[PDB]
Amino acid sequence: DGLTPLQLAAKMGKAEILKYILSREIKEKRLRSLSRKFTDWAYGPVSSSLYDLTNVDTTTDNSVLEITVYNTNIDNRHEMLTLEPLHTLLHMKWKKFAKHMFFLSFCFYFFYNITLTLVSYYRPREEGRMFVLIWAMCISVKEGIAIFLLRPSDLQSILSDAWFHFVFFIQAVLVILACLVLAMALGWANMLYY
Amino acid sequence: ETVENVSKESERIWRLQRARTILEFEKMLPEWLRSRFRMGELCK
Amino acid sequence: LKKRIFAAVSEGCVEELVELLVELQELCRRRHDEDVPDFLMHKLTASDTGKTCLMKALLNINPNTKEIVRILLAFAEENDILGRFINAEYTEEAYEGQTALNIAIERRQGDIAALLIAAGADVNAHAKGAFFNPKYQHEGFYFGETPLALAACTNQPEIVQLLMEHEQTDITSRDSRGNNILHALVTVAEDFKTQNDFVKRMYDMILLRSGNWELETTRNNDGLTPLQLAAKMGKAEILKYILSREIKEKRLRSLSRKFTDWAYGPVSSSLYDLTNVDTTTDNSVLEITVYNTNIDNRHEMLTLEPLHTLLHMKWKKFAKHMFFLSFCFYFFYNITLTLVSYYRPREEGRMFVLIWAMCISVKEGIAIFLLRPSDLQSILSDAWFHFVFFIQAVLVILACLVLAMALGWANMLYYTRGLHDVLKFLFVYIVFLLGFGVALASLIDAVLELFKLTIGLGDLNIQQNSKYPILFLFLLITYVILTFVLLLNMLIALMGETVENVSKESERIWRLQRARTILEFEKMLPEWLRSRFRMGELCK
Repeated sequence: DGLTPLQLAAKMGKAEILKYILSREIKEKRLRSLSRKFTDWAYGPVSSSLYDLTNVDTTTDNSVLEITVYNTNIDNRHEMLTLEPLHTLLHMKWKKFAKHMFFLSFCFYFFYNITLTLVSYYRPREEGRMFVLIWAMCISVKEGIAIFLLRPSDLQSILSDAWFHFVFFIQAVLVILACLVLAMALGWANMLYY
Repeated sequence: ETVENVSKESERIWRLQRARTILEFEKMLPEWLRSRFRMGELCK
Repeated sequence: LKKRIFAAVSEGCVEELVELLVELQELCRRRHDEDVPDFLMHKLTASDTGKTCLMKALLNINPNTKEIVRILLAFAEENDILGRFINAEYTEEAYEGQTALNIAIERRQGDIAALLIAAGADVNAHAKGAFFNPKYQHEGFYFGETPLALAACTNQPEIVQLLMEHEQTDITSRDSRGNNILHALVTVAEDFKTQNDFVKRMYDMILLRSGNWELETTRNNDGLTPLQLAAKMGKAEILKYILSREIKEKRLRSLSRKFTDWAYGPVSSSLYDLTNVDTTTDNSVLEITVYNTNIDNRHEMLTLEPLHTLLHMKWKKFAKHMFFLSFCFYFFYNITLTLVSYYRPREEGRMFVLIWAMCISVKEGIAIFLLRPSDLQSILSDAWFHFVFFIQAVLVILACLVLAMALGWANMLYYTRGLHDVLKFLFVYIVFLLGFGVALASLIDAVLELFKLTIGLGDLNIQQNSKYPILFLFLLITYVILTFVLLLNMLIALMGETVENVSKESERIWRLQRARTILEFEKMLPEWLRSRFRMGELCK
């Protein structure tokens, strides 16, 4: 299952070698064509480290992109698996990607998601809602099959869990299927987003 | 022992939990979208 | 030859450099259809970048490169090209004119810098580029060329002293965006994290060689005076030395602020002459500390920065002069009028009170333009009166229930001048109450009155409106679940770390918050009102 050393060591959450595998500042000559850290940018008080990395990072074969996200093991990784901050590991992508996509995922859209759920709940027959369920079913479709990654069964300790999985998986089926289950799905998802 | 858990419940766990969920956003785009070519970033 | 020299210089090879010299000698011997001081066939770069001669040894610092750089200059010395090579400057938006100055600045190469000016002191020239005329701080700093300042900017007075010892130094030239060498160290102020006295010695050493006050002669950009420029960014370390400057001995000390010649004795009367400027015309310390607007980890953690004349002088008298009567001699009517105005129903000194209220709305309404603020910034220093009174004047002149909210919000603020942790907490309950309420309370005007977690009304099952039998019975179990986390929510926050914040919430913050607001009183009077001529006050 991807016997590359970058992922194979990260598959089991091997912390000690993970720190050396990424932050590899090889020096001197006749070598250092390998490794990831290689600083030749004049240094100075203004440091511009050239963590060349190379290998593969967040493309095609899984190396560090989702291996840390979906280690699924105990994975007492770097910094007690606190996203393993090692140069390019967390200080690179999260310094920019957090404010690029994830920032608008829960903020630019959930304001309608929360309002629609309240509006949908506050819709009695007295005896953008359609667009909201478009992404909701997509997440149900996406994470519904994303469980097949590795061999997980349910919530595992407090390392990393996907609470959206259970609430939205029953959400889409029950709404299309009285129909009091729309409320429990609404609240359980509502707390998770916050 | 309520004081010990609360002071050590979010801590580093929130940083990994949020980053991993955000890291899944890279799986919803094709190879055309390319950012941060290489070499990492700069420091102090 | 040039490629051979570049390869030898880039790799630090010494013998290969001599081989390139022989090739260069042959080309010069042959008829080149030019003179000796020709273009040299672009020996360093063909109008591409810099890194000329010994500049390669700078970025390739090696034990062999020290002798090679000297040898290259030595060969260039007896070649009638030393001046041209020393004066070589780049022509790129990134590198332009740095020459051996910035090369010897980013790397602590004292001997290379020393021998650079010896062959030619062309490093004294300016520097412009991406890191020589930089921008938002991600590629360089504000050295403004000035190799004497660059060594000082590199926390190297020893190299800085040697350069300043030479003549022709542009110590009187601000250069670049415009700030002199004394103004330069403010850009390299830093904190005590990595330098406790490294930046202090440079400012003292330069002033020591600064015979006159010309060192503190700058008013470029936004008041480039060193008293305000250093205080603009809240540079604590230099702020303590800038004010409490007890210069002694002779042939000096005409500058500085502290100068005690009042017989001393057990009854101290310190003559903190200050001079310069203090609370008049140009902003020096009057409102700079009050409106730093930055993080400004200033003196005493920016606790109004008590440094002799800084706080012990004005606040010892001005607090009881004007601010004492501002909130006491008038607010007794302000509070009474607001209650009276609120207690004025149509049943279907008030005019004078709004005179100052609109004035504050007019005053602080435009006072926001000072620096570049947007809203409340952390807990350093805020103007709560701004929002409450700005809407107060407009809404009252514009039903009219907004007069009450303005009354209460201002009323609390005045007593405050005589909660961030809870602010996060109250949002959590409010967010959760909306979610939990929408889950079942709205599922089965508002009905959020059930949030009386402390006491109040009980449960009485769930019967408020449309109590027909529905699946809300199962939601009551979830209601217990919601109740369970609400109990844990307050328990975790209230009992978690409440003791630490309260013991360190007012502390020094009240001293700076009150003094800054009082310090604004000096801006409401003309130059006729003059107090505390100079010299500070006396001591024990």
